[PDB]
Amino acid sequence: PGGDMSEPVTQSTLRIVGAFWRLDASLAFRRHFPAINWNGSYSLFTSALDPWYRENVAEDYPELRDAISELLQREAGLQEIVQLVGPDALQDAERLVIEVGRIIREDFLQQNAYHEVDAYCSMKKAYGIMKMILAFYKEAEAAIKRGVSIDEILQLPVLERIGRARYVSEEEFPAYFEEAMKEIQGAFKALA
Amino acid sequence: PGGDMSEPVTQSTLRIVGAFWRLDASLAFRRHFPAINWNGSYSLFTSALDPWYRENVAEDYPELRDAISELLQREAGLQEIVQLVGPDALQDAERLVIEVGRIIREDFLQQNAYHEVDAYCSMKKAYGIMKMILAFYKEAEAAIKRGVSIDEILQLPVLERIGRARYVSEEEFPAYFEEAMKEIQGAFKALA
Amino acid sequence: DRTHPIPDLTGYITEGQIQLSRELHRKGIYPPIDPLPSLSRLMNNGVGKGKTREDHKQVSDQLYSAYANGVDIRKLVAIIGEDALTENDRRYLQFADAFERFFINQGQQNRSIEESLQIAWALLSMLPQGELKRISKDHIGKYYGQKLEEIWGAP
Amino acid sequence: MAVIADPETAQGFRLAGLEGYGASSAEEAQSLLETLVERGGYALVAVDEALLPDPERAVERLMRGRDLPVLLPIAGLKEAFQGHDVEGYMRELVRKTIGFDIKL
Amino acid sequence: VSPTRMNLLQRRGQLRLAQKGVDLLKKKRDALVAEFFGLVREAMEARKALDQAAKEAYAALLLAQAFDGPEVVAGAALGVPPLEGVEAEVENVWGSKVPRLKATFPDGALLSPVGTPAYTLEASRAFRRYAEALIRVANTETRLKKIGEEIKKTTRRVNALEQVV
Repeated sequence: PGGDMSEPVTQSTLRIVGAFWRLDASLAFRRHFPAINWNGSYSLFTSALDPWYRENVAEDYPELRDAISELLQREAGLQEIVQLVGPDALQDAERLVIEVGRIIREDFLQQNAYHEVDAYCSMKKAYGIMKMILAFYKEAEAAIKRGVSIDEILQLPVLERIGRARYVSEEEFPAYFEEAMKEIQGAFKALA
Repeated sequence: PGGDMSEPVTQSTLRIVGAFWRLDASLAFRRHFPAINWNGSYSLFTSALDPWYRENVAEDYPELRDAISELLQREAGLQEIVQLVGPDALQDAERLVIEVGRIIREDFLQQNAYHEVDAYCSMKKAYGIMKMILAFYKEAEAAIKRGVSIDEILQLPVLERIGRARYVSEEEFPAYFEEAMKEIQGAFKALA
Repeated sequence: DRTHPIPDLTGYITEGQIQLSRELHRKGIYPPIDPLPSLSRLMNNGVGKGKTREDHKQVSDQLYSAYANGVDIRKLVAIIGEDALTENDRRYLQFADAFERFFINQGQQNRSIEESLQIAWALLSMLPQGELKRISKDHIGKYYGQKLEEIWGAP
Repeated sequence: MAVIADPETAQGFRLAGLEGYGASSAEEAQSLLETLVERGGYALVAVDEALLPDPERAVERLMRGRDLPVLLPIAGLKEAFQGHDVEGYMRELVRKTIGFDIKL
Repeated sequence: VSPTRMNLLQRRGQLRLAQKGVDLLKKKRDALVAEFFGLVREAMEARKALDQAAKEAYAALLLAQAFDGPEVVAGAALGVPPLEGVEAEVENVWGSKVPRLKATFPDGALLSPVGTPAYTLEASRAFRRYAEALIRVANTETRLKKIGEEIKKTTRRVNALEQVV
């Protein structure tokens, strides 16, 4: 009642279930679904399911998931300073981390339940999306070490491809992923 | 629990007690003992005890106590500037106040409980130490008024005699006090 | 919440606590024990010269102070940039990062007290010789100077 | 570019290639500053310190919209031949910046 | 706001975040003051150098107008084209940007005027050195002003937080 998570039923449930998916009202207000509070959720089955992920999805899937979680944690940590001194007071690396967190939130975690294609997403599609995001982050930080302005990176056209990769059908994704990876490599390595 | 002073037991206790000696962990962290915070502590028995102090200690004891308290208050009032710009950026009077407060803290308030002779202090020894400190402060202010440098004052040898006062035996104290009082007036006037 | 009745009474009866940090756990560090809010009220009795080693307490408090300083500096480096820091600030930042990476994140290893002290001294060797204000010169002379080759001996 | 000082100093500044100007009171100095900033006074515009104690007083109108001009006080011909206490000027700057005296 | 346990926890978290931000801003102010002191020292040194250059330039001037006639030095002044062109490069000061001034240089003696007497020649060279010191003084003054502005902003922010929020 009232969204109070200290209500005794919620506390009783919290001590029994192995996974917890807490929802957020602020995300629902922004119409950002599934509106799952990343900070307030957890899961206790991650370690036991690693061999299955290695065998059936990809050999380095846990590493990518850990990298994504670490990036989200760092972005959440930097948000405390962002809400204090504003986004423009940060350095280039912190701004890059914030932008990568925004990209992850808007293009990977988000999902349209009423879309004919985005409603269902297999494990391999998500693996490809997160691999693309990680590769882009690595290239962007490498370029940042080379003195390239952060504003130049944010206008790179591959961001639109990454954002639209979510709507690609399960059949066209295997070639779309290769083309997007080649484009990401070209936009930085060939340009430099 | 938690050290909050708004807890009802503390509020009820502070309305009927006559004294409050606020022990502080910060003072003990910097190896200052017996670590009673003089900013938070207070007492309500001074007015009733003043005639006894006049009768059994000295006629001027309340004046010396008030002078010491006022010097400590003034030293505590300058803590912002000495923290922002550092001690060396102050004037001569401010540096003199800071050093007098430091001498007070290190030679009068501080006490070693495990020391053989410093464990217990009578009223006479405390009165003598306070009088010596006040006399040295007056002489230092006069020297500052006569254009003497603060560094020269901070290197006088009578400061060692003042510092070792609290380690002097109770029966042998009066001779030490007389010699130190003579040296305090000798060190400033003779050097000119 | 540390003001909840259960942890409040438990801390009001017991003699300290060990605090687990969600940030360390999310950063892939195990066991995610946070030294800054952790506390033991009987440690001074359990260490000394006839037990553990004579440098235990000084090393522990120096590590606490250095880690606190490095963590505090890591917050300011976000806004003021790395180049605006002095050399000591950069040394503290690197020490804090290496401390979190090697000391706390031990995985499933079974480190004896001597191994933990050796790792602590290796981490402290990153700091300048005169920066170890909380340790007597004898222990510094006896143990300072070791390089980081300990955690790599147990992957 | 242009320096406003006594006419004797203005001759030297014209000798140096700078657009020196002669002035002896605040009114014509302010008029020259206004006509320089209106016509596009480029960057540095030196003004004799004994003439205008603070040149920015005439720049407050235009300081908001532009950042190119840089104005600093300086001694004139006769003023520089006598001792100049720039340390008091620095003390005043520090006192305005922080709010406390910093040196003794 | 609605009084509930979750709201109370959120408010306590906000209070802790505000305290941490206050301490961080205090550290930033300390660092800015530390830089400000060195800027003040270098500005004092630059001002002293500029004063010395101005005095020697005026000394070189006093010979020009005395031994050579006023018309000679006037023609020498009129002969040289006026110096124009100041490069206002940007300089980063803790995020803030300050203009750094350096002017074009016509090589000096290559642009010599009809004013041949040596007493006139020395004054122009001394004036160019004086202006070279002047531009450095202007640069250090601008940097000091930017540092002071940042210090004022940080102090106002710290006071506003710790006295209002």
